[PDB]
This record gives sequence, C-alpha cells and structure tokens, in this order.
Amino acid sequence: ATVVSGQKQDRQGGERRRSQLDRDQCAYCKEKGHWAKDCPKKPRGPRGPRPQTSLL
RNA sequence: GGCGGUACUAGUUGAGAAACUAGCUCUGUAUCUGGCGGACCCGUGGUGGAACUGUGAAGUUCGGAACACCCGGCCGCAACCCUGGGAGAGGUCCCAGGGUU
Ligand SMILES: [Zn+2]
Repeated sequence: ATVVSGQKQDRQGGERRRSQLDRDQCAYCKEKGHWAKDCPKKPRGPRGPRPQTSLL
C-alpha cells in the first residue's frame, strides 16, 4: 500500500498534584480524617434561619 | 478561627478634633482536583499462593492453577472544555461527538 499514516511526534510532561491530597484527606477543607464527599462543609437544605419584616 | 468595611465600646496620645491600638458588631466572605454508584464483561491489573522441608533465612513439593479483597477500564450520571456548521448590524444561538472527572 505504502503511504497510510505516520508522524511519530514526541510530547510528554504531565506532573501535577492536588495539594498533596492524601487517601485519608479532604479535598475540600484539606482536613485529614474524612473525604471531600464526606466534608462537613458540604452545604444542603433545608435552610437555616428565616428573615421577616413588618412595616418599613 | 482570620480578615476587610461600618459604627460603637475601651485604652493611650492629645488642648483639639483627630491618630493609633485593642475589643467587637454586623456585613460579607472564601474550598468537593482522589468523582460516586452499576453491572460483573475483559486484563491474572494489584496485592495475601497452599501445604511441606528447615535452628534460620530460603527453599521444596504441590498447583504451575485455584480463591479472596481491592483494582482499572467499562457503563449511568452532572460539571468543564475542544470541534463544527450556518444566519446574525459584532461574537448571539442551537444542537450533536469526545476526552477527563
Ligand atoms: Zn472536609
């Protein structure tokens, strides 16, 4: 056949870290003990307090 | 907890407002990159072979494999982006594909 495909191009370099994330660390608060999916910061309803006004 | 703006409160300085510091109020804030489940398909991917020999390590024989738990991809999902097309009084739209999580 000859002539089908070819290039052979070098391209490397993928060194990146996640704040030295640990298998026992949190990727949210950076706290060690729980996981991000278990971060106590994870907000969620219902809502806390409730506003209310009258004549103003 | 920390800081900034606000006012006030205290202390100091000062004649002076004002300056500074501290206290604090409110106000506001700032982070899920390792993705999570699902099924159970593929790779012996990872790790602990089993007994036996032996003071000890190490081996040996067995099987030459098995199992188990995890593992990756993989699928379902949402997020982000690359890519394109065409018209539109200037970058609007709509929609599909992939990768990664
Ligand atoms: Zn956390």
